[PDB]
This record gives sequence, structure tokens and C-alpha cells, in this order.
Amino acid sequence: LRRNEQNGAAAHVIAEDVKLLQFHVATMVDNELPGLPRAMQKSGRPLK
Amino acid sequence: VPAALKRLAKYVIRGFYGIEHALALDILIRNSCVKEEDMLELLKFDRKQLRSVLNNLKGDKFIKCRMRVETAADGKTTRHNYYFINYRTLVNVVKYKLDHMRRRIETDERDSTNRASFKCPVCSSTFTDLEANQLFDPMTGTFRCTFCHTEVEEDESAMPKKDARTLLARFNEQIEPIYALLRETED
Amino acid sequence: GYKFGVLAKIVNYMKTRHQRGDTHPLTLDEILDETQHLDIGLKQKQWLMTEALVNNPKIEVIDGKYAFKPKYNVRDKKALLRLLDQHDQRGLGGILLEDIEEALPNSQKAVKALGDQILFVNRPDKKKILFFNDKSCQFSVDEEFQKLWRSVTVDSMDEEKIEEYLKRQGI
Amino acid sequence: SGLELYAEWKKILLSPERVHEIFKRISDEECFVLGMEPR
Ligand SMILES: [Zn+2]
Repeated sequence: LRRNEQNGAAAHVIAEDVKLLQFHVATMVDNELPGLPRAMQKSGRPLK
Repeated sequence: VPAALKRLAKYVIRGFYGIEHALALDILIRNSCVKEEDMLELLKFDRKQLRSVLNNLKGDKFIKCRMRVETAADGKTTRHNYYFINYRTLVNVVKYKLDHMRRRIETDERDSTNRASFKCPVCSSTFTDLEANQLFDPMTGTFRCTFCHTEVEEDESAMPKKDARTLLARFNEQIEPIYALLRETED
Repeated sequence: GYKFGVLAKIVNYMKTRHQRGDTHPLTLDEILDETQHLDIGLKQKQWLMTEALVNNPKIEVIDGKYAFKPKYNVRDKKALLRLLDQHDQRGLGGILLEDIEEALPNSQKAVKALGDQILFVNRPDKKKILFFNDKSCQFSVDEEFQKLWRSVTVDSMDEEKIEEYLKRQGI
Repeated sequence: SGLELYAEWKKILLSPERVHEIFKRISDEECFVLGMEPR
């Protein structure tokens, strides 16, 4: 995200990039969000 | 629409923005209000490219847009985006970009002061000038660090500070020509 | 081809003939001879004469006969510069580099000779779009200036805060 | 919806930054009314 702002990337790219950052931040706090994908550990086992 | 506003908009857009933004402004200069679709055909730009440029022009509020919804001859709904230049909002935003840069001089100067004057190169750990005295051993007669048992040199931390000062006076040169441009806002 | 295949060969043969350097016009019957289309239908003979050989932008009607249109195509450095100038003056838009190359043989010589007079925009597919270099008002500055300008984020600010700064600093 | 907020009056997506400024402008006294100790 920092490079995109530094390089003045497309607004939609940042908007999509921000969405992924929001997912991981929310996912780390809680991996059982309502009606949202479960972030596995690359093996089908949901992260705690 | 006084010619002073029209003349400046070209001057500013050609300065801080690429030819793509200037070309779009020319269409709005010729006609007070122009459809988004009409601009796309005239400029022949890509749909995503034009939208990104328009979004950037909307980011600084140089030109405003209004959405008109009507029924086409075949019955399908038509939503046309009409873009028009708002000089009153443009002047305020462009003026805001002056004081920030003008006041940016103070902010940049603080960056140099942040760097520590004394540093230890061997251990690659910044040494506080006061902490050096406590770390300094009176028996040895020269300041040293116990963990690495080597002499310290603060000359290295000196050179980066000098360069940053040139970047400041060099920064001011950029906004000097624009100061002349923005005088057309007040006229 | 019936009603569609014959015309394609006429266009191809005509295009090749011009590349040889024969600017002289050619009649409908004359062109048919070298294209092995002597048995073309009568209704196609009038259709080509009335529609195909006039509506096409590469067919010039001269003294009744038909000839290529190298004038519209760019074949000189001066024409290349003039075409871009008209596009900017009338706001028609840019032209892809590939379109100029086919129209202008050895377009590199003309492009390099004009130099900065042509503005090149690289499309995602490597295609280059040419735009006239309007030298009326120019302003180029150091790279770091834009970097600092980019560092000043403005899309994430509200109008009230943006306008409040003016009175905050007293301007 | 999901992790994104929508504001309608027409409709524009609300980003986390767009909400930060409003919260900063809130006075300490207003927090007491909202049942949240400012300190
Ligand atoms: Zn050390």
C-alpha cells in the first residue's frame, strides 16, 4: 500500500488494496466473521 | 467567465498535471458544460484512463459533475455524466496547495533536526551525546562502547544533514513560478 | 467469392500496384484483367463502380478512372507534423503509431527528425499513441518536486478541512 | 456490508480515514454524553 501511494498508483488499485488490508486486519482479530471467507493457513485449517 | 480564470486553469493544469489533464480542461474551456461521453470520443482516450483522469480532477475539485437520468428513444434508461468547471471551488483548492507548500518549508526543516548528531558506526547504534559521557571511561581518556570495545565517530552523522539543506532551497524554486500563476485567481 | 470475393482481390491488387509506384489511375475493366476476375457479374461491375470505388477512403476518382490515395496517407515528415497539428487544433485526438508506420514508409526517420514535437503515450499493449506537442505553455520540473507533490495527499481530505486551512494560515 | 460502511442520503462508500476526522473533531464533553470516558 505504501508503494502505491508513493508511486501514485491507480485509485481503484489502492481501494482494492485497502480492502485486502482490512480483511487481514479484521481476520487476525477474528477469524469467524459473519458471512465472510475463512482465511486458512494454506492447508484448509482455519487460522486461530 | 473572465478570461483570467480561463487562462490560469490552462497554466496550472499544464504545470502539475500531464497532457491528458490539460486536454480535458481545454474541452471544458471551449464549452462551459460537456458530457463525459462526448469528451471520450473527442479525446479518443481509453474508458479507464479517462475515468482515472476525471477522478483525479474530481479529487482536487477543479471540475464538478452532475448526473442526469432520462429515458432514451428506445425506452432504456440513460445516465449521462455532465462535467463543468467550478472556478469558485477551483480557486480555494489551488490556493490551499500554496500555503501547504509555503508552510511545508518548516515541516521539512524539522526532518534534519531529527537525525542524531552522534552515532557509533562499528555497532551501528546511535549514541546520545550525554550517554557517551557515561559510556566514556575516564581512565581510557576517550569515549568508547563496552559491548564492541571500539572508538566512536560522530563525523558520519554530520554529512547527511548538510545535503538536506540544499533540498530545501531547491524545493522553494519549484513553487516560485506557480506563485505568479495563482495571481490570476485574485484577478 | 460471389459478390464479395472479387472486390477483395481488386483492393489487394490495387494496393500492391501502388507500392510499385504507378500513380496512374486504372479503369474497372483494366484492373479486372490482372486480378483474374474477367467473369465478374454484371451487377457487381456497376456496384463496384457506384459504391465500392467511391465510398472507400483509399480510392480516388480521377478523370473518371480510379487511383490510390497517397495524399491522405502520410508519406512525408511535413505531412506527419501537419496531421498532428490539425488533430490538436481541432481536438480530434491522437493516432496509433502502427497507423502512421503503414501509411508512412520508414516512419522512424520522420518520427526521430521531429523529435519532441510528437508526444508518445504507451498503451498497455505496447501500442504508441502520437499527440501534437503544443509548445504554447510548457512547464517541466525536477522529479523530486512531483514526489513531494505526490507526498501531499489531498484525496483523503474533506472540503471543510481544505477550506479551513485558508483561514487557519490567514490567506 | 462486510468490512465496509455505506453512507446514503446519493450513496458513497465510506473509508476508514473519512471517519477518523469526524471523531477527532468530537469534543471531550460530547464523549461523556456518549458514555465513553475520553482519557
Ligand atoms: Zn559501539
